[PDB]
Amino acid sequence: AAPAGPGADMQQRFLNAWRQRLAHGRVRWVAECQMTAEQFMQPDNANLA
Amino acid sequence: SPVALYHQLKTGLHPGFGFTVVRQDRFVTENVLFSERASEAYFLGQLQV
Repeated sequence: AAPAGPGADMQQRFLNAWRQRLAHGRVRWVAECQMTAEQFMQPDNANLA
Repeated sequence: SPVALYHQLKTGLHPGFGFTVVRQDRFVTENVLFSERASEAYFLGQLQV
């Protein structure tokens, strides 16, 4: 995002702006919970490809 | 639970109880065959068109 307005309220912009598509799904990284070769296996990693 | 345990195996934590694996196998073997003489009748017969 390009910045908008002062920095003083910039959270309450982005708090309410991503109030919707944040509890939607997950981010691309989940692999901090994933052990190694759980990435190498065909399930549990749609981001393998 | 079916979900509460599901974190614990996928991340790699032992939930205080264990398992026993059971599998099935199949092979291809070879055989010899022994019988005494005259161990069976084996009649022989007529042909039908």
